[PDB]
Amino acid sequence: AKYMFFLSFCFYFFYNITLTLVSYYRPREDEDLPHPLALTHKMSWLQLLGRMFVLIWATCIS
Amino acid sequence: FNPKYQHEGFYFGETPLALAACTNQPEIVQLLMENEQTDITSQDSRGNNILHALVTVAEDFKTQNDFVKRMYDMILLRSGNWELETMRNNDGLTPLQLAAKMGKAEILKYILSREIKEKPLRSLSRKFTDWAYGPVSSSLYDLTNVDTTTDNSVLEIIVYNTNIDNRHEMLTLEPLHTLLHTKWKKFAKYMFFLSFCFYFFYNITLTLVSYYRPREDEDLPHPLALTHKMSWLQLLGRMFVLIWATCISVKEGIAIFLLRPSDLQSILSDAWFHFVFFVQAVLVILSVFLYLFAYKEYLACLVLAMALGWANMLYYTRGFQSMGMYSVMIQKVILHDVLKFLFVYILFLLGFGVALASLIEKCSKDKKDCSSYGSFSDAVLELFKLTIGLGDLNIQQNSTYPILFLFLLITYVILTFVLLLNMLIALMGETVENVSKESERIWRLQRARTILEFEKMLPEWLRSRFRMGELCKVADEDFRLCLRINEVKWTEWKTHVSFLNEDPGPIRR
Amino acid sequence: NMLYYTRGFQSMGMYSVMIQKVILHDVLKFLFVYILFLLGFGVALASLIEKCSKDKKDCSSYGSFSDAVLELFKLTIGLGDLNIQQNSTYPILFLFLLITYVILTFVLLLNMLIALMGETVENV
Amino acid sequence: FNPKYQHEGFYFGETPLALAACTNQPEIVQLLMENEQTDITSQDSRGNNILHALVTVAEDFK
Ligand code: NA
Ligand code: NA
Repeated sequence: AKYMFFLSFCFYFFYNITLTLVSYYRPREDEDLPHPLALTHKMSWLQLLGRMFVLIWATCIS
Repeated sequence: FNPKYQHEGFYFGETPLALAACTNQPEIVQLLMENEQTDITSQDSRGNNILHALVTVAEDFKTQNDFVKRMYDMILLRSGNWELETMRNNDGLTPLQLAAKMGKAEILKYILSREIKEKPLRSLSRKFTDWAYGPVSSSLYDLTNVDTTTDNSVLEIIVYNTNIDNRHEMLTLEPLHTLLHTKWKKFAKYMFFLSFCFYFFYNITLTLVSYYRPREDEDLPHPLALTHKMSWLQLLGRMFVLIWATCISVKEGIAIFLLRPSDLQSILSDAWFHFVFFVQAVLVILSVFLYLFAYKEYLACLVLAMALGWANMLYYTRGFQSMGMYSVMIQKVILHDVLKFLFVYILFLLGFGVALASLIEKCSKDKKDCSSYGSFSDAVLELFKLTIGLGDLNIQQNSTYPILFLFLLITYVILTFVLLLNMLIALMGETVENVSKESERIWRLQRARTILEFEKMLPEWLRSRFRMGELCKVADEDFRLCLRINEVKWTEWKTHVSFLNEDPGPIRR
Repeated sequence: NMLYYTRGFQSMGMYSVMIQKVILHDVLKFLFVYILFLLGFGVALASLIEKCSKDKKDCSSYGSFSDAVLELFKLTIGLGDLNIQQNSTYPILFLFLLITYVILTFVLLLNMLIALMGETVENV
Repeated sequence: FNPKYQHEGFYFGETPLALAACTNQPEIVQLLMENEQTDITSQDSRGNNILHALVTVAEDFK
């Protein structure tokens, strides 16, 4: 339970960072379109790794 | 005899004579001492006699009936000579050493006195009464393996040893206390002041050569200046500073080559000074490589050693009576009490900081937001200027609620101005009054860290004597084992039998 | 020295001795530490920014090493002006290096004196 | 009677009547008070009687 507690902190402190980081990928660039969802149009990776992480780790924690 | 005594752990010394005394069985010990076949001298797999393993279990005074002191007294006063007591086992040390190295507090009080009132075996005592002349007795401890005159004595092993939580009570004992008081008195007070005199004058000359208006150009002047200019005192600094950076690096560079407990349990006694003295000396002599091809960090790296040359200047406070007591009431605090602050204050710094930044960050926030620098990290830097009394207040809005946001700033104010600042105050209401009436003992250790260091620094013939040589204890032939003198006090009078001289105070004639 | 005639009122002079035992050897444990960090961190923060036209036309205006020392004590008390610039070193990193001086003598050396009075004055 | 009592220091008042009482020996004091030859008035090198030097050593209650 020392180990199972550390991973619960590891999965959660890494959760709060990815919440903060998707609000600061300079994510305005427009009037106000960008939700950090971004499953729709753009080119590259790592814009999709957050929402499969954050929405699920908000789902299971609820 | 397995360590981690949860794994059973009963090193009593593996002989039937030993656990007779180790199990507090007094009548069976006298039963064993009557047989001619009984040996005491015989050693162990570790090489131990009955005296070694009897030292290894006392642990306390509370969880002990004070019998281990008695069984030590029973085993020598029934039989034994100094060959039974000066035996070294597999590790090379006296059983007197082992009471210090294992850290037994209570038994080492008894080894140093061990007064013998009876007549036939008064030779093996470690304490004598010279003269009485009323209630003013004069103490005399034996001091044959105790002071640093031989290799690996008890005083060297009581200071340079970790893994003992009971060191600061140990040096209160009488052959250690007044002797270490004496050795600081006659020269180590003077040798400490000159180490501060040579070092506080060092930090000034570091600072002064940076402010002989030494720019006058684009940026040429290193304070080396051994090349062209006219007059004196531009050269007296570099022959001083570079040498007193050289010798202070070699001295600490070998003094770091002794310590295996580098940082585990080495909170403040050895880590934070012999490291920092070495790092400050490295960064000063690093400027020689910076003057080689004029690397652009020639000054910014140099000025870091300046303040950290004044930061480790705090070490020489240890040696003034209560000034070092203040120096240990901070040094026990500055590691693990701002740690309880900084691992909480940052957790609210970036905590509330993300909410206050994104609420106002949409548009031309403040002072023409087209070229002026400002971001998330700007509101973080404005947040700490809110804590300290800088407190500027130029603040605007785009599409959210302005004075409601200014009220949401107050949510951060109510923590860490009345709450997290002051739980640290409430933490010091209990911790420092535990350090007070106990800092007197643990700072005395930090004095002892220096005194034996000056002993190792001076390999002369030691004209400074610090003992009384060849004074007789008692024999008809043995007039040896150089000695010590202290004084004692009042009541429980008795008819003082064993004296040594015709009641003098000073020397006769 | 008008404070001397406080001795003679019942507990007012009791306050007058709980300061007079303190004002000699308890600011001494402060001032022989606070100055040792005042000039201590003060030499690092001055030379890092002192190369060029630092602030407000550096051709005739008075300002030197001792200016950054006087700005340092105005940082302790709530005066706290913040006009600050750079030439060739790291600006906001230097402003973060100012905070290194802040964490002492606002939460630490101010409050060890409080922890000193938690034991000394209840002895007085 | 040297100051700095580490240097032995036993100013009991240098008379045989004095250290009878200074050494907490009560029966020997009454033994000395019976003799007609016993003087109490006689002073010292410092000029002290039995009462002076008896004051000089109490130091405490503990
Ligand atoms: Na305050
Ligand atoms: Na308090």
